[PDB]
This record gives sequence, C-alpha cells and structure tokens, in this order.
Amino acid sequence: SPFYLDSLEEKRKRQRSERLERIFQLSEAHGALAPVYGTEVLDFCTLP
Amino acid sequence: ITPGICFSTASLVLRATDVHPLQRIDMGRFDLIGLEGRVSRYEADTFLP
Amino acid sequence: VTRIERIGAHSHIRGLGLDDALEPRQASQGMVGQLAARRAAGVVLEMIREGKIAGRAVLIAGQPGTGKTAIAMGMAQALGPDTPFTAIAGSEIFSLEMSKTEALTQAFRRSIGVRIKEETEIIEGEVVEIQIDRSKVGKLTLKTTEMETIYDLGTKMIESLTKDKVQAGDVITIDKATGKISKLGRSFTRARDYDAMGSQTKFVQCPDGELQKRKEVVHTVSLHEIDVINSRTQGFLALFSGDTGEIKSEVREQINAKVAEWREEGKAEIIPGVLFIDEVHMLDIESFSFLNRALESDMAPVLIMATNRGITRIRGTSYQSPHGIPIDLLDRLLIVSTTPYSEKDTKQILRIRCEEEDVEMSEDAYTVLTRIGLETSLRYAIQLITAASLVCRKRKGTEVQVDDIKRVYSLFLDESRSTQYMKEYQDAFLFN
Amino acid sequence: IAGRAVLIAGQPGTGKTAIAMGMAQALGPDTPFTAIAGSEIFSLEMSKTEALTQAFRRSIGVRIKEETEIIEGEVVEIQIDRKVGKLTLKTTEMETIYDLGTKMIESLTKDKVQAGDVITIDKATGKISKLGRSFFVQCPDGELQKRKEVVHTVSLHEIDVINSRTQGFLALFSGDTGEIKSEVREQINAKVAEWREEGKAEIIPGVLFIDEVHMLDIESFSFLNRALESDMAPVLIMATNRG
Amino acid sequence: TQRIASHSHVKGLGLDESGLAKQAASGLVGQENAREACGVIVELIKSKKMAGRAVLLAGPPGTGKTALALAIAQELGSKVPFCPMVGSEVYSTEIKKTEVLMENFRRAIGLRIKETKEVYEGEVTELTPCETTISHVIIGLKTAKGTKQLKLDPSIFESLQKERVEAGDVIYIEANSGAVKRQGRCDTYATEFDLEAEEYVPLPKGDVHKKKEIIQDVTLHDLDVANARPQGGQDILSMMGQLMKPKKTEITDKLRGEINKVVNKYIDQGIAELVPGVLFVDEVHMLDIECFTYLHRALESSIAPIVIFASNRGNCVIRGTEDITSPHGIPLDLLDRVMIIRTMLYTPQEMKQIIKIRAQTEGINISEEALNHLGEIGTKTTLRYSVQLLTPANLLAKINGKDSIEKEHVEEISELFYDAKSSAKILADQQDKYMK
Amino acid sequence: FVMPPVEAPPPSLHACHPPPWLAPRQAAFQEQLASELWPRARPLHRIV
Ligand SMILES: Nc1ncnc2c1ncn2[C@@H]1O[C@H](COP(=O)(O)OP(=O)(O)O)[C@@H](O)[C@H]1O
Ligand SMILES: Nc1ncnc2c1ncn2[C@@H]1O[C@H](COP(=O)(O)OP(=O)(O)O)[C@@H](O)[C@H]1O
Ligand SMILES: Nc1ncnc2c1ncn2[C@@H]1O[C@H](COP(=O)(O)OP(=O)(O)O)[C@@H](O)[C@H]1O
Ligand SMILES: [Mg+2]
Ligand SMILES: [Mg+2]
Repeated sequence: SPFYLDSLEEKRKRQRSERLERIFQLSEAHGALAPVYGTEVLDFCTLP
Repeated sequence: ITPGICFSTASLVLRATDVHPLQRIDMGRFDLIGLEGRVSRYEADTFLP
Repeated sequence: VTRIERIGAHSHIRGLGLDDALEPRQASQGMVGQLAARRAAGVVLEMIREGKIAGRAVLIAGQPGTGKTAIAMGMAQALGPDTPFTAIAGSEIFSLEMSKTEALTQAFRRSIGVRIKEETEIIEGEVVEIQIDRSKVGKLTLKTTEMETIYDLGTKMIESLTKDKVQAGDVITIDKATGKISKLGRSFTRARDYDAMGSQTKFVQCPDGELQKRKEVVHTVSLHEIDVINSRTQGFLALFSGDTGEIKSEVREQINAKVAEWREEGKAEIIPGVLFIDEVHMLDIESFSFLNRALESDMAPVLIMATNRGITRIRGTSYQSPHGIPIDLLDRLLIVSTTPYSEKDTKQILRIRCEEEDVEMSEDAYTVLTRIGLETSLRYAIQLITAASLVCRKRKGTEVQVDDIKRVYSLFLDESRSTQYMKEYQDAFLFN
Repeated sequence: IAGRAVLIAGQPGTGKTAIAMGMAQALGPDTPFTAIAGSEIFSLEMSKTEALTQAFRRSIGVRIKEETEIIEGEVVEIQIDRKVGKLTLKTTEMETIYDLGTKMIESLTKDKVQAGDVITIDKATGKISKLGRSFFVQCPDGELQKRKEVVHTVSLHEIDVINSRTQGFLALFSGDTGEIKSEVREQINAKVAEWREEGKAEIIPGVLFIDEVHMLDIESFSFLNRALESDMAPVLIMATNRG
Repeated sequence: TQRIASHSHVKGLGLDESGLAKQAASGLVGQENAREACGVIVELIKSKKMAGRAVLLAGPPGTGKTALALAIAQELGSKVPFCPMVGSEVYSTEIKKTEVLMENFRRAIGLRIKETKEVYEGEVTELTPCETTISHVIIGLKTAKGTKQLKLDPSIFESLQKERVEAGDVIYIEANSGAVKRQGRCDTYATEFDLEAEEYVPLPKGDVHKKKEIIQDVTLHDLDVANARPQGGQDILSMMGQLMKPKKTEITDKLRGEINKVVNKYIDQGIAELVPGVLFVDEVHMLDIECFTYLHRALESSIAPIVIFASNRGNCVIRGTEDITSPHGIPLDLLDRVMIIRTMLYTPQEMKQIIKIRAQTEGINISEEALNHLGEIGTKTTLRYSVQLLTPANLLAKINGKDSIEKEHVEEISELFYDAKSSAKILADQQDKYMK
Repeated sequence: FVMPPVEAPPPSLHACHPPPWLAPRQAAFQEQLASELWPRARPLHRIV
C-alpha cells in the first residue's frame, strides 16, 4: 500500500457511518405511523 | 372559433408557494391518510415491533 | 414536558367517586357533593354497562355551575375507553352538508361500537428469486430465517407481482384466500447502502419462524364508520374528510343486517355506548321530533343530555317548555337535578382545582376565595386561582396570599361588576 | 398609510359617483382601482367576508420587472429532419439561420409555421404567436433577437388564485375560487414581504370603491372594521345617499 | 411592514419588571389596569400548563381593545401562534360555523418540529441504472466544489424518468423522501443549440451534499388539512380527484384524535415541542347563539388555546335570538366562563400623547399649537378622527411648502372633512332631501 | 342540434421564465388521464 492515504480512508469511513445512520433513521421514520383503520379492517367492513 | 385568452403574469408569481427542501420539514411523518389501502394492521402491530 | 392534553376545566375528574353500592363519597375521584346526581349517574352507568336496554334518555338539569358537565365527564371517565362515548354539542348538528336528522343519525351510529375479529392465513417471507417464463408461468422463492421454499405461480399471481414490482430482497406477505400482496420492507445487504431513499422504502429484518402464518386482527369500529365505508367506492376517505353527505337508508339497513349476521357468526361483537349532547336547548323542534322516534330503535345508544334552561322558548317555535324541550320528549327521559353547592363544597372544589394546578394557597386565601365564589360564581373563583398563582409567582412568592387574590379580583371583573361599570357609562357603549 | 377609509355622502345626483370616476381617471392604469357595488358581495359562491377579502386583495398590486429575449421576424425557411432542424428568419435589415433544439422543434410543429409567416418567439418558453403573413403585417425592421424588459402588476388576489391549486388561474376568469384558505393568504403575504425586502418586487397600493355601501349588512361592516387595520389594506372609498 | 397601519406603533404592553404599567411605554398610553391584566394574561400564556382559559376585553369603542390584543401578540412574539379572527368570519358557505370555530381553535395551537434536512444538488454527469428489474441507480452530481457519486434507491428511478432528467440538467434529490426536481439545464450547455425552449440555470455553488438543521412551526390545523384529502396517487380516481374543486370539509373528530395521538408520540420522542398559542376573536358580538353554545363546550376542552374576546356593545340583543339581551351581546353562560378586562375612556392628555405617538410613527412633524388644536378636536369628536387628520394635514403642509404641520393646515383639513357627529347633524337638518 | 355560438380553447397561463417542472408535470398528467379516460368517452361521440 504505497499510495494509501489515511485521511481519505478516514473520510470514507466517516461517510459510510453517516450513510448507515441515515439509513437507520429513515427506516425508523418511514414505518413509525400506524393506520387509523388499516387494510384488514377496511376489507372486512367493505361489502360487495 | 376564437383563439384562447393568453393570460400573462410574472414568472416570480408561479414560485410563490414553492419552498426549498432545506427550508421545510418532512410532512410525511404526519401522513395518516396516505397509509390507508397500503399499510395493514399486521405491519404496524405484529411485524414491525 | 408539555403534552397536547393540558389542564382544562375537567382535568381533575377521574370518575364518579362511587363505591360498590353506587353510594357517592363526599370527595372521591375529583368530585365533590352532588350526591343524589352522582348516584343517579352511577345507576345510568350500570344501565350502560349492562347494554340490554336500547334508547334510554337521561337529562342532567340544573343551574349553571352545578356540575352537569362535570357529571357527564365523570361518567365518560368511569366508562372504559372500550365503550364508545360520543360527546357533541347541540349546535354541531346544524350542518351545511347534511340535514339535522342526518347529523343525529350519524351521532347515534357513532355511539355504537362494533368490535370485529378476523383470522386469516398468510404467507410471510423474503423474496429470493422471481423467475417468469414467456407472463405465462413462473416460480417464486421465499425464505425465512428458518425455512425456504419455492412456489408455482399462475397468471393472476404473476400479474399481481409485476404490478407491485416485487423483486429480490423484498419482504412481502401474501394472503392465501385473496392473493393480495403487501410489501412490508426490504432486507438490508451490503449492496443496498443507498444514499437517498424513497418515501415508502424501509429496511426490516427477515421474518423468523414458519413461512405459513395466521393473522388475527381485532379492531373496534362504529356503525357510522361502516356506513361511510360502504357509502361510496372509496368511502373511507370521508372518514377523514367528513364529506359523508346523507347516507341512503337502504345502505344502513343492509349494514344493520350484515352486522347482525357477523354477531351471529362470532366475527363481531356489539358495544352500545353513550351519546352526550351538551346544551340540547340549541336543538330545534324538528330535531326533538326526530329524537322522539330515533330512540325507539333496537340500535339506539343511551342518550345523556344536559341543559341549564328554565321554562323557556323552544327553538323554531313560539311555545314555552320547562327545559326548552317539548314535553313529549321529556316524557321519554329521566331528569337528574343538580343542586347548588354549599360553602364547604365550594371550598373542597377550590382545593381540588388548586391541587390539580399545583398551586399552594393559605387558609385565609381559601376563605376569601370561597367567599368570592359564593358571591360571584364558582368559575370566577377557579379562574382567580390561576390568576393569583401567576401574580404570586411574579412577586417571587411561593404561596398565594390574600393580597394576591385581592389584586386579581381588582384586575379581573366578574359579570356583575362589569355590568355595573357598563351601566355607569351606558351611553358610551353601542346599541343599548 | 394603509387602510384609510373615506366616505362620500350627499344627496342624490350630487356628483358622488362622478367624484369617484374622476378619482379613478386621475390615477393611471398602473394603480389598481377596484369598483364594486354593495350588492356584489352577496354571492352563492363564497361568504361575504371572503368576498370583501377578495375585493381588498384585488386593490393591492405587486409590480415585478423581468427581462426576456424576444425573437420577432419573418420566416424564410423551416427544415425538420428525423430530431434535428433548422430555421431561417429575416428582418428588413438582417437574416439568420438557427439550429433548433428538440423542444423548439416540437413547439414549431405544434403551431403550424410555414415560410412567409411573421412570428414572435419567447426564447425561454417557446411561446410562438403568428401575427400575420407578409409578402398582412410588414416584416420587422431592426434586430431579430431583442432583450426586452417586461413589467407585470399582479394583484394579491391573482397570486392567491394562481397558487391556490393546479391550473388555478382559470378561477381568475370563471369565478370558481371558492373560499381561499387563510394559510395560503398568509404564505403569499410572507412571500410578498420577502420580495419587497429583497428588491424583487414593489407594492402598488390602490383603491377599492364600494358605491352604495348601505347595501352591506352588519357582518360586512364588522369585517371591514378590522380588515382596514391590516398593513396590506388599500384605501377604501364608499358612497351613500342615505340619511 | 413598510406601510403604516392603525396599530403600527404598538410594540408591547409597556410593563416594567414588577408587572406594573408605565404611563407611556412601548407605544401605549394609559390603560394601566388593562395593561397589567394583559401582562398577567401573557404570563398565563407563557406558562403552557393551562388550556381553554378565556378573556374578554370590554369597553367603549376606540379604547384600545384591539391594540391591547396586538400588544399581547407582540409580547408573546412570532414564536407563539396568534390567530386573529373576526366574529363575522364564521358565516362560511362551505362549512358549518362550529367547523370554522374548531378550525381556528386548531390554528391557534402550534407545534414546533426540529429536523435536519439533506439534499443532493448539482448538475447530472451520469445516470446509470444497475440491472440485477433495477437493483439501484448510480447518479453523478457536479457542483463548483467537486463531483459526487451517489447510489439511489431504485424507487427514485421512476421519479427521475417522470421529471425527464438527463445528463447536463441541474437537479436536486431529497435524501429523506427521494423527491426529484429538475430545475432546468446547466448554463454550460446553453450554446448547444441556437434556439431551444429551455430554462438554463447556473451550476450550484456549494457542496453536492447540503445539510441544514431547521426549526419550523406548524399548527394542528395544518396537519388536519394535510390529512383531510389524499395527495398524489396514480389511480384513476385519485387523478380525477385532483381536478375536483378544493372545498373546505368538516374534518372528523376521529381524525383530530388520531392526529393528537401522533403529536403526543412525536413530543415524547423529543423531536416536537408544543406552543399552545392564542386565538383572538374580535367583534365577538357578531357570533350567534349557536356559536356561543359551541364555545361553551370548546373552551372546556383540555386541548383548546387561550381565547381573547373583544366587544364594544352594551346591553344588546344576541344575534341569533329574538329578543334576548345580554350585557355585551354575549350569553350570560359564556360570560360566566371568561375573565373580563375593562378598558376606560381616554383623558385629553392621553389623547394628545396618542396623537403625538401616531405623528412620530407616521413620520410627521407637528407643532405644539397644531397638536393642541388636534387634541381639542379629538375631545370634541373622537380620537380616531384626530389621528386620521394627521396625514391629510401633512399633505397640505407639504403642498404649501412647509415641512411641519401648522394650525392653519389642521383647520383647513377639519373644514374639508367631516366627522360622524357633524355629518349626522347635517343629515338631521336635511332629512327630506336625503334618501330614507 | 344546439351548438354554442362561440367556441374557445381554455385560457393559457404564460410567464417568461416559468418553473421548468410545471409544464412537463401537467403534460404527463393530461397524457395519463387521456390514456385512461378517452376510451371510456367513445359512447358519447354522436352527442359531441
Ligand atoms: N361535583 C363537582 N366536583 C368537582 N368539580 C366540579 C363539580 N361540579 C362542578 N365542578 C366544576 O365546576 C365547573 C363548572 O361545572 P360544569 O359541570 O363544567 O358546568 P355546568 O355544571 O355549569 O354545566 C367545572 O370546571 C367543574 O370542574
Ligand atoms: N360636479 C359635476 N361635474 C360634472 N358632472 C357631474 C357633476 N355632478 C354630477 N355630474 C353628472 O351628472 C350625473 C349625476 O350623477 P351623480 O351625481 O354621480 O349621482 P350620485 O349622486 O348618485 O353620485 C352623472 O352622470 C355625473 O356624470
Ligand atoms: N392606549 C393606547 N395607546 C396607543 N394607541 C391606542 C391606545 N388605545 C387606542 N389606540 C389606537 O387607537 C386606534 C383605535 O383603537 P382600537 O384598538 O380600535 O380600540 P377598540 O379595539 O376598543 O375599538 C387604534 O389604531 C389604536 O392603535
Ligand atoms: Mg356545562
Ligand atoms: Mg351615484
């Protein structure tokens, strides 16, 4: 590894950590809300 | 047959309601009506927890 | 922290304060006095809990400030959240979209809860491979943390999978009976480290256990909700917008029959509840006439009402009736009368309010405030509680004294003093 | 000064409406002058308070200046090949051939343009309007491509209606505005204040004239009492002959 | 506010640290007791623990009730939601009156949300979907500070294709939502054709990845109207619903309760803060009996804001009733639920002080004798008339060539314009000629 | 047989420098709506 740079790899691993944190926070945010009724309730209550 | 009415306005007017994404919050965290027909009670209550 | 529910006019009421014999305690669960009225409310509450008798009407009558809404809130709190309790005011039935009778019908059907219970077999797993030969026949591979199998697909299953754009790494559930596919999430791999994500994508763990699962869903809905659902093609949107309109009576009869069928099949249970209309005197004669025969149905909840009117004029007519309500409806209902409070009861209510608001007051301050409440009104004293607390905190005090109460009495006027001051300068005000 | 109200009162046939018309004439077309009768605020489409709010906001204008490139000339030759194309335009002083892009090719195809037509093109939008044929309007003289300063005076009501919904500008012509939400109006007021602070626009306060204001009811008068207290309120002029 | 309004001089209640009212401060003159009461009310609003408390400002016209409410609003600041409404605004032609009242109640309650937003912005240098269907999209965005390669969720490819995003276009992508906006073509390609109907935009200056931590205030009504109708939707019913005229609807209490639950969840999470705020109802006597009866219930809610009423009526008939009179046009039951703040009439010295303050606010120089004459006129007719005489008199002074208002200008303006009393006297003197 | 005396296309909104995303979005919306609804409007052809 003659051309290895420590600063570039530190930046890249910081970017990877930030990306993983963003993925976690977005996955938590996009499934936080629960439906008022839900598909099962609406399907049960919907007559032909 | 008549030509239509060409109503001319300032270009800045069409951007009056536009807000940059860095200046507004995500309103999808309060989207309850969007979950209807797409999200089930199973997903919210049994699977995700 | 500050939650959306804050200290209101009835935050101190947690129940009716009764024992097992429905005998009211002098001060229990935030209620003081009104022993006879609280006992009557408890009897009505037992009637509600039994659920056998339909369309029972009770009117809570009394002078303003005598605890009618307090008793109604105590009944609502004592009644479980399982049993519906629709609290509306009389003015809310005057709508520009639906008639008064339609509004009252919707409130009645909002007061009956239907608890549904559906058990459904599902397939739940993560998609490994989707192969389609040619949109005719294909195979789908699903896996869990403990299982993996392959399925042969037909035309409709392939079409449904292509419509939902199901691909590898997606965690989906498929209903065996109907074939509908809903996507729960997608699994996370090293190659799925996205920099930007869509508004609906979310990463979930691969399900464990067995690929075939049973889904049991129990929810409580009202008759009005089922009516709105079955009113139009996407009627559930009106459950948010409120643009219901006037639902056809045939739809309501069909839904009543279907609910009876569910109740017989064991798939649903009926929980009749309470409709509380506060300040009913705002209802017109037509609304009273409709209420007369609406209570006679077998799907009518308990109707609790509250008025503070004496012998007054019925709205929409020129006739005088004892509560503003025509005597035909009054013969259909039991009247619970509230008596004015005594000095001891007023002081106890002031103490409960101070404890609720976390205000410390001296005994001399309590005596002065009770005297003010008897002289002017109980609500004026209750407001002065917070006013004096704020003034005391302003002067860096810790306990409200008589000086603070006198200061806020001078700063804020009750109705009598304001009326006197207006009469002093009557010509200044407009349209006397 | 904002929200100043003046009443012209006098016997019938004493020049009240004449005075109002002279005031309107002394002001130019630049300053808005909304003239309505008291009966006009009674509508089945909206409330009285909504009608008076639209009357007020029609009287305040937002003057916005922007620069555009306008190409006006006579078409000499148009060539389109399977997309690439060429367009040759001439004035009485110069002639030019243009290499066309895909969007301008589509715009020229949608609006049939043939040799000899005199057309003007807005470069940024492709807005092509044929103003006649020459071989009837004389061909333009000077430069083919001109940078023009276009000034628009847009009322607050127009901004609200345009931004109320998609294709919402149609309501400026067909009524159908409904009752515009106060949130949209507050957002528009904030954006107009931002424009004024940033120099992007100038406010031109105008005049709302309500002839025969005695037709208004108590609710409308009560609304006017506080509607005049806003900083975006115009000057209100009313006329009545009632004792 | 560049233009000067009626209350442009009101900056606050003018109280001191002890809560006592200074004689003249923050643009307010006199009304010491009312100002101290409004200070107590401001302290009540700041202490967020009370809900549904109501206040009435009762007094003769022109005594400063609206000014006191605006002073309360200024004392609270722009961070606290102050919703001003007029009593006659509840007569909508789309929704019932109680719906208007509840909508305003929810407008007064505010929610503060702290959030960090991430946007990837720049010119597109490469757009390559990676097939396994599409596993992911690799995009290349360029700015003045460099180039960044991004891996996109495959759902964003549909948005990119809908927006017609190609190489050379300047776009931004929202990290949290995947929304793509194509804001024109890069101006480096402006010369690729001699005539295209394109909007050419400069290359963005900063980094491709932009992070901003923002605090935005929303009200419960915003979430209610956001959940009243669906947004987007590729179905035929959704598209045809986009063409339907937007009409206000009676939002259900079920939706209100669910939104309250969501708000409580986010408050518990710690990303939201509640600001209860104030709803000001002016000309409350224009409400009818149904509105007052609904207010009886609404004020008793544990979710309601602080409501301030104002009335100048004396013993007058309630609007919806036949002959029932009440002290302020307000039923005695609602008056039992409010704390009344009384405003008094102004002395001549107070009128002169207010006239001087208005002159200073309007950028008008007035001489001592002119000020005394204006005060005498205000004593004779009305404070509002004298305040309204300042600008025309200043205009006459400017036309005559003088930079200050003299007594002759005030006399000329008083001759040119009439007050209510003089016009009423003329009308009574000429009853036959004027229309009946 | 009744024909309107005048026939006009809808009014058009023109700005010198509009947001470059509004027009393509409207075009796509119109295209999708036409592709979904025009086949369903064929029975009314003789009336039109
Ligand atoms: N028995 C009681 N115990 C405790 N508080 C009471 C009682 N009766 C009345 N109150 C209080 O008095 C106030 C007014 O009474 P309420 O029942 O709300 O209205 P009304 O009885 O005049 O219809 C309420 O804030 C309530 O908390
Ligand atoms: N001072 C005036 N100078 C010129 N024309 C006048 C004058 N007063 C009235 N008129 C004309 O005579 C007619 C009288 O109408 P007008 O006086 O405006 O009625 P109103 O009293 O309802 O305002 C109008 O057509 C007006 O143009
Ligand atoms: N105490 C005061 N100090 C300063 N200005 C005042 C005061 N009272 C009233 N004003 C001014 O007088 C005008 C009319 O008063 P207003 O607020 O309408 O009284 P009300 O609300 O009782 O009708 C307002 O523009 C207000 O700015
Ligand atoms: Mg009550
Ligand atoms: Mg006239």
